[PDB]
Amino acid sequence: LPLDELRTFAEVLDRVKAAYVEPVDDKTLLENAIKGMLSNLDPHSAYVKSVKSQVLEPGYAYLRITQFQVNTGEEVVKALNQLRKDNKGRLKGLVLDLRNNPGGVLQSAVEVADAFLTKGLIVYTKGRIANSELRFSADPADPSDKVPLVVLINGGSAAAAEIVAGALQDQKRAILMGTDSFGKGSVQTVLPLNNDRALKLTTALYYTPNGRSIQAQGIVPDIEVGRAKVTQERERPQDSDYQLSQALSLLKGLSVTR
Amino acid sequence: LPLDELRTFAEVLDRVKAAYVEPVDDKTLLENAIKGMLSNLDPHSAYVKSVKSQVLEPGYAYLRITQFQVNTGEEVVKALNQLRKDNKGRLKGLVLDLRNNPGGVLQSAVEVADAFLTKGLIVYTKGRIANSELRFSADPADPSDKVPLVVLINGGSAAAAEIVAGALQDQKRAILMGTDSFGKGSVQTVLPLNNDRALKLTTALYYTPNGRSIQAQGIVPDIEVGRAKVTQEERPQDSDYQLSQALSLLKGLSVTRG
Amino acid sequence: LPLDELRTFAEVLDRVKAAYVEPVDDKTLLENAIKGMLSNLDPHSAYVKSVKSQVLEPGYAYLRITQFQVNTGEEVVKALNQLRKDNKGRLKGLVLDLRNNPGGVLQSAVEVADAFLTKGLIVYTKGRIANSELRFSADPADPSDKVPLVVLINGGSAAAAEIVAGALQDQKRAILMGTDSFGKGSVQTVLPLNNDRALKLTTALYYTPNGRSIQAQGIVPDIEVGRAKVTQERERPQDSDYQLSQALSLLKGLSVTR
Amino acid sequence: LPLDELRTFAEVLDRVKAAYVEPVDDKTLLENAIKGMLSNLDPHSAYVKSVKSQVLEPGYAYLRITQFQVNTGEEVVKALNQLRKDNKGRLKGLVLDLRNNPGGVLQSAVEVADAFLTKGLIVYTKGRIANSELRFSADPADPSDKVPLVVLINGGSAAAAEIVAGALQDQKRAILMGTDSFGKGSVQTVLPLNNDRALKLTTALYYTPNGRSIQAQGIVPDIEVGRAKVTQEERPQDSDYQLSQALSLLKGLSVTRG
Amino acid sequence: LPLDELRTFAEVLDRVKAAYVEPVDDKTLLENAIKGMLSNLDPHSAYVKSVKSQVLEPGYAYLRITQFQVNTGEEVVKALNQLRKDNKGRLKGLVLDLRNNPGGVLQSAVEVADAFLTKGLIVYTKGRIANSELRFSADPADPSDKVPLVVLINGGSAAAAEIVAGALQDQKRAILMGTDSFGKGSVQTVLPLNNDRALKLTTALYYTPNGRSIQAQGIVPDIEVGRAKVTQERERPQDSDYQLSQALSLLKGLSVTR
Amino acid sequence: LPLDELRTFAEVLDRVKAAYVEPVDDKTLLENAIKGMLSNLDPHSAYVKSVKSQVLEPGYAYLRITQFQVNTGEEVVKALNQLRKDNKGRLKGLVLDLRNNPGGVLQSAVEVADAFLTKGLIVYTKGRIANSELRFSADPADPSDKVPLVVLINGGSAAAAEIVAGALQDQKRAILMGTDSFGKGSVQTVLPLNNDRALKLTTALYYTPNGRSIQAQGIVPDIEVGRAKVTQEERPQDSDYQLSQALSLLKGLSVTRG
Repeated sequence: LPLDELRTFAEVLDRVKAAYVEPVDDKTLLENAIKGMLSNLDPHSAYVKSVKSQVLEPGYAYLRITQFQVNTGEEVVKALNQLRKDNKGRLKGLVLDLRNNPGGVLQSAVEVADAFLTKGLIVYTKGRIANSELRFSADPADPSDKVPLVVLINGGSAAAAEIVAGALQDQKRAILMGTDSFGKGSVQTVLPLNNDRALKLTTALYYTPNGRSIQAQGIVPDIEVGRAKVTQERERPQDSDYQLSQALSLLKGLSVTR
Repeated sequence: LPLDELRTFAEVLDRVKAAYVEPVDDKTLLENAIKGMLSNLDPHSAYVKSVKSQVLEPGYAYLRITQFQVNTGEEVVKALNQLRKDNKGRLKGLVLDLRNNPGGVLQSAVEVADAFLTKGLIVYTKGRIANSELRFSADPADPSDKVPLVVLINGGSAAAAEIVAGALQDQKRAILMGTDSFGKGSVQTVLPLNNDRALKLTTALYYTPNGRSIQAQGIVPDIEVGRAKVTQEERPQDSDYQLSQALSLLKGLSVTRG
Repeated sequence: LPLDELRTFAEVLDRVKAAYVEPVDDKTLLENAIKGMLSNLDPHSAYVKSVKSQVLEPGYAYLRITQFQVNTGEEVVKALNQLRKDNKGRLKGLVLDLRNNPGGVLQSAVEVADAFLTKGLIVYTKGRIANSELRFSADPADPSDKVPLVVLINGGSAAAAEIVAGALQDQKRAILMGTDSFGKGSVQTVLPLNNDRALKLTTALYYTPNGRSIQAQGIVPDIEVGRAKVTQERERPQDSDYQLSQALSLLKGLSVTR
Repeated sequence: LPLDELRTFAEVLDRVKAAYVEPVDDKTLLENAIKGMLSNLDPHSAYVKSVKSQVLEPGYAYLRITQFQVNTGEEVVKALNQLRKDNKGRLKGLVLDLRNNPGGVLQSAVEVADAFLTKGLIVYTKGRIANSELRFSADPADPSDKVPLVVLINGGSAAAAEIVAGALQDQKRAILMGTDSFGKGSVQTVLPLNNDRALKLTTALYYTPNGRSIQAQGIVPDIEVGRAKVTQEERPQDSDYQLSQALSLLKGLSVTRG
Repeated sequence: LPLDELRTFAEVLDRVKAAYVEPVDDKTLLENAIKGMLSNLDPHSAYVKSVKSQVLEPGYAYLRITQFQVNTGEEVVKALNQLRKDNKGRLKGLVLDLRNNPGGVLQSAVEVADAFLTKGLIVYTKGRIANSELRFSADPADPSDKVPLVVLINGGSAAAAEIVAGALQDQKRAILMGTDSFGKGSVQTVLPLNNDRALKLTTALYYTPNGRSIQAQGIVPDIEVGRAKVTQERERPQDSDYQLSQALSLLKGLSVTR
Repeated sequence: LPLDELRTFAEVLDRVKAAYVEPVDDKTLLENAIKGMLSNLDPHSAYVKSVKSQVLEPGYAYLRITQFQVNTGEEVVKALNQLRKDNKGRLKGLVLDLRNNPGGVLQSAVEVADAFLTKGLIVYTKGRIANSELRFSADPADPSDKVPLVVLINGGSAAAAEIVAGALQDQKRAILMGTDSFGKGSVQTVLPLNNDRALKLTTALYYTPNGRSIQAQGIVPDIEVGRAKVTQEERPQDSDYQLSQALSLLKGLSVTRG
């Protein structure tokens, strides 16, 4: 309690209480001060099929995560086995479509990452609270069978999708291609107050295994690919999707080289 | 300063100071509380020839108010007399173009309105500061000579333009045509503080003779006419839809009134 | 009988009778002289549902007179009552469509005018014959119930339509809008001759209640409205007809003002 | 002047003088009777290098008559001999372009026709005035050397052009191609009157050797070919449809005639 | 046998036999020398309804020869009688469509020509072999009944079609129109060798009745007509075919003249 | 010269000399036999800065071979070192642009290939002439520093370009991308004759280290990528499809190889 800065604050409040057109009591002024202090501090502070899979070409398959629900992990692993069965053999390449993914259940994201990782860190949260610092490590099981995969990210890829993509990139397990990410990582917790009300505050932030903050740096793809049209000068979705076709061709070339 | 609720405010502030991700000192929190208390209360709170006239048709004339400057009143009356000289007789109809008018000198606004009014109120402000209340009533002289007029108002007509239009409508002196108005009918005074700083606060707001606040209600035209361009298959009504509509209304009103 | 001018005429006739390629007798030359004297004097001299009504909008109705037949008057009055019944109340505005109206029975036109007029003159014919001068006055009954109406006139509006429009305008009962009128008013009578034949001659002309000749001045609308297209910069026939939409909007504005 | 029918005429004139709306004196009525007697009888009654030639193909040549001037005959014969020199031998076919030819000097027309005729009539006029009859017969010399020719006639070919074309057709000397002709085959003489004025009257009209009047029948081509433009996927037949048709007809006629 | 030139040849052959990359024996070198000697000498040397007829307009008929098969002659004569029966009278004009005709049986071509010819030569082959010189004369029977005909030839008109067209043109029996001909006339005979193989050689060439070689000069139409579109400035196939329409109009004009 | 088959050849030649339409002497037949024996055997038989480099992205560089001149080797090594200096460190990927390369100095080709190879064969020629066999093996120095590279080949890449590309592919040193190559892998020597004339004969042909003939097989790229243009919605990969594909393949290969 500074008291002198509180004097300045109360003086401004009294001037407002005196001059404003419509009369205002002390309580509404205090509440507006609180709401604005939170608004000025942090914008987030206050006071259905998940997975679709398909074998797009012989040897090369496509797995899209529309959203991160609770069942999402089991569904991605189910789809992995299903794609292995559809190709009637081991897969030559996989495309993770994580674009247009707002986020969702963090644990489901970590288990989706666990389908591709056998060791190492996945994501960790850092803040100044005791119960904020949280680490997540990969289990020694990956239903992916080390399949080479390229992950697609758009601007509308945020939160859990961004966590998954950053984990897969920092582990050098996947090729990230597409445009940059929404760059938002935060964990708002609701804190209780002695008054009969509570306040929501960002208490910590997500960090990828390397250590880059998702909130600030975002996730930068290893290959930048904007939407574009190719003109030759000589179901099947890649005939209409430029980014998916590019990912498919990159996987094909990687398989040929290897 | 009621210390009992000050306990609640300081406790909320301390909880925020404790929980936020990146540390923030007391000074920035208090400053943001001030800025938000002003911001949450009021969006306005913080811490060229004026008139051009023309006779559109024999008997029907057009008077445009680009802006409200000091010369505006004198120029409006000069233009009124000049238009009476142009038609070589009394006018059958007049159009006040108050569209695209941000406002200007309030006294010039009351002078423009007073050119059309012989009695009654023009505008009055209401607020809680000592010397804010100012009323404006019409003097018993109108250079308009009781000509029937249509006033055109769009969205980009605010402040003094809205005072003039609202006075003309509530006094049942003119017919308002066009779309709705901006609705900026508030006055902001700069108040000084014991600290070497000041705050802008709305201290009063404008009211039309009826009693309707311009700040909220704005001024709603009697006939809604959106902007459009007419193409026949100088004379501005041949190109301006709203002006053509007002002119035709005045002509029909004159014919019926025989 | 000038005799000397007849000498000149007979001399020219004899020269023609002598020199022309194919021989011509005196009779055909005389007949051609007559036909040309009439042709040179006056071009008019020689020798099916009528009414459709509809309530276009709540309060505002539309009455078109395709042509002036004998039943036309009773049909317009029938339609007046029918439109009053359709609106389930008194009418706010009416549009008389008299454009594309060649004319027809004069008495039917005068009775159509009588549906809107309670007193005063309607039309009068003037000529130099005893039985040519004819006056027509309004009866004290108007099924219109003083409804404000706008009358539409095109270039193809002539004869009885022009009489109706001129009567309604000079009585200051209707608003005439659209383009100018065919400007034709005449009354050709057939006159008998001692020879077994007759000649048709314009014997008199129509005059509106004011006294303007319809044949020369035509009928000038109070508001000139050519065909045009409006472009917004933000059954139901007026959505396709520009003149009808303009008349509707003028009636709406007049109702709002009144 | 048969006074008995003059009674009928004067009585009709007096009835008209009595009945017409605006009064008219006897003089204007008599003058209009004169003007109409002439007008109703006859529409014509009231009160640059000439030739260009070219050899289109080896053996086939083209001769155009822009107008009929005095030099026209000499120039046509000069062009005939010159075209024989151009082909270095007798011609297989010739095209007379008489299209877009208003007419001109009649004697030049008979000279142009006489360049193709060795015997028979060319043109003769019939009328009822003393010295009108003029006949034109061919002399036993033709510089054309009996070359088969097609003559082209359009609507804008009148008077002397039609005389030439009709002579060539009725003498079975040429094949006419194109559309129909104007049909202006009448001569107007100015006749003087005892009054200081005169009248234009058609005094005779032209007749082709067959006996058909040019004024009414015109000249109808043996082959109807409308105007058109051909575009291949100088040589004017490559651009002119009618000329190309005439040229191809001449070529085929030459091949068959072997 | 020059022996010295054979020495030069054998010396070049031995140099080739020694230096070439892949080893080659004497036999393949000799065979390649033979094949190239023939290739360098002459490109041709080495080592289904036929007829469709229709009466296109009253009096004017169309006969197309798709190809020259054995039955072709009887079929053209059958079609001649059929067209005479269809028109219900003698024919005014006929169009032979020989364009897009590769050729075929020579005898069938000569009999097709015999349907239009009553005397004279048709085609004769000239070469330096005893049994090569061959003449073909017309029989005194023509089922055409002397009908005037125009023959159409394109660039893709060769061999027997070209023979027919040349015969009809040189006899001055038909009008050839269209573009030039493939210009190919040859008769390759297979000659036997003492070795168990044979060689095909052009042994003679075709000549039209005039004597022009078909192989070199080709067949030049009397009227050149490329594909084009006509634009008026005022089943039935000729409405779509320019060349056929031109041939039809030429036949019509020829009939009118005759 | 085996006279027994010479009998067959001379007999065939005499039969041709006898049967052909136009007479031909023995000399022209023998000359054509020579020209065809060479022509039927072999189509080739009868009787500017070289390198430009650029670093496309941090770590990834581009080296283009316009042509194979003498300076080419020195310039390629200079550019390699310069690109290492440009990236300020070892390169992650390199692109050899061998497209649109006709060939050039063979020794420069072996020098360009030797800049990437440390051991093994580069190219060897096989033929039947005494001094044709020339082999080229790599020296144990490679200025490339084992950088992974993709080589681009199109159809217009022949001769030395194909030698370089084939060496790089068969040594499993580079990944070939693009379309197939020209396939011109043959050497022509001019051989002199006892007559004052000479013959061009292919004396040997090129072979890649695997043993595949370049003349027939050409060089088939490991990844087929046709030419195309990309348009985003200097940096040449932003405009070149094949180069962009190679760059993205190199980037993905680098990420996987971590």
